[PDB]
Amino acid sequence: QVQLVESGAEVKKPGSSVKVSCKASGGPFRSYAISWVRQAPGQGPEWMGGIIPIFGTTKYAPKFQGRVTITADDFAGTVYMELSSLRSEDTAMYYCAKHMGYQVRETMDVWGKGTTVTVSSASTKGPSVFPLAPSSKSTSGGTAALGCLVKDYFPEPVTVSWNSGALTSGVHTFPAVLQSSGLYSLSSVVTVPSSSLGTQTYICNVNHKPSNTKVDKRVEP
Amino acid sequence: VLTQPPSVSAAPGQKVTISCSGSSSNIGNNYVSWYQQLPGTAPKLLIYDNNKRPSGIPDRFSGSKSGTSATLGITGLQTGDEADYYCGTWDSSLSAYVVFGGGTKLTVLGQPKANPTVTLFPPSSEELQANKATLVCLISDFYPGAVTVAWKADGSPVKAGVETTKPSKQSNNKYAASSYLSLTPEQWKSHRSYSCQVTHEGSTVEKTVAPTE
Repeated sequence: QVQLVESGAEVKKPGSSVKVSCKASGGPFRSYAISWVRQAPGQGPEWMGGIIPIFGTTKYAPKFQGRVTITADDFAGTVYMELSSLRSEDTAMYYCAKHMGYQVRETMDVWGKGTTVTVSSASTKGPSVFPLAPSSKSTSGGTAALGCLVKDYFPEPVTVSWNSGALTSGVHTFPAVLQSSGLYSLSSVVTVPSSSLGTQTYICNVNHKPSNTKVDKRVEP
Repeated sequence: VLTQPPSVSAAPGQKVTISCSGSSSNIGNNYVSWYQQLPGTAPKLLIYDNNKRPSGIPDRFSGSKSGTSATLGITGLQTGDEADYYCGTWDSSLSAYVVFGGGTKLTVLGQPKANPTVTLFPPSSEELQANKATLVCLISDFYPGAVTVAWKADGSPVKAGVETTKPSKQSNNKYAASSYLSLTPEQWKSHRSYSCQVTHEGSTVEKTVAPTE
């Protein structure tokens, strides 16, 4: 009957600070310790620090000592984690987790879904959308593949649907690629019958909320 | 600095064990937990206090600690058990912190080999008109999830300008991958044809495009 919910994703430039929050239902004033644990992509988890209830004392991992700060506002049942002088290596998934008791020496029994902070030197840019047209090179067996190239955007994520939501069965949106420019690019493909191709009209609906751009693009042979 | 084997595999219905080794300042003198992490979820507590199991965890999960190490055990393993597994404890030295293992990835044997299907698109005309050129090679529905990708200019390879993704499990439990070749419009129109060549399980699939003929 106790749930954890952290704040939304963050995107930061190197050298800046970031302050993530974690909100607890049940509670709300705590009688359990709360910790922060990060996980770099393709890595084992890494404890950062935690905060004891009532007494407010804090313990920090040796690695983060002096540039991480953990605090709690008891009247709102919310704990904060603040990491300063960000580098690219700080890019990770950030979990809050509560302890089955009041000590950080104890099992972490409940975890939040997680939140990502991304550290990059890039600025926020909307994408360009280009059609990936069916053609004779993609037509076999009475099927045809067609799609959309969402090029050079920052940061993640982007939303691609088809015909404003109608087409779903037979739609694959590939995971993005990260170029050396520090910009993202992805592709979205819908598999459909050869016959419909000319008669049928297909439109992709790209949405990049971070730069407030919605692009709608028709894909035709 | 907790050491686990990087991966472990067994068939459905059988038993596995995952070990975790450390020193006396951590595993030796403290209690070990095990956490399970399915792709894209919060880590869930499987086992605590070395061998105790929280209410709501199937009894085919078992834990044990002997001296300086601990082992997790799963019996009658079902395909839904495929995840990364982490051990965790408290280090009691002057360091004074919570320490984790490297993780082990448990995979379950048997899904049929699925040969990959490959779609290759050439640069769109509006992108060429924007003074850029991107060849896109999409690979889907292969298993197991490891392919290599090679590009060809006419008949000879090109290594420059290539970006490929890590393969990733789709929703239908097969794998997908994208590869992008970035060129100038001058280079694109400069060749007879370009080829994307996908190699999966000692078999080759190759698709071709040409500057609108």
